[PDB]
Amino acid sequence: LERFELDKRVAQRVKEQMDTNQREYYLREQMKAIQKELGGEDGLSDLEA
Amino acid sequence: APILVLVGPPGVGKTSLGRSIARSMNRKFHRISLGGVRDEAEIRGHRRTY
Repeated sequence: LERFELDKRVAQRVKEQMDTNQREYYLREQMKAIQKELGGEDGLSDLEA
Repeated sequence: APILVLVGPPGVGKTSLGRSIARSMNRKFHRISLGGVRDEAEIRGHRRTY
């Protein structure tokens, strides 16, 4: 029972960190969108190469 | 090897020099702006991201 309670807490931490990754993901989405809008594909992703 | 850079006073008709050698070599003479310009855009430029 105590193991299952700790597993539920661990799963909740995993879920909130997954949403943290999704938030930082939307940050990257916006940032890549803006960068390509300044010049396509982060300046054609050569600087990404 | 060298391509034989000149040294002298600028006063001659060096344009006509390039033309008479471009005639003696059947070359299509051009002129540019490379000296006196202080920016790498007439000489190099930079990578095509700006």
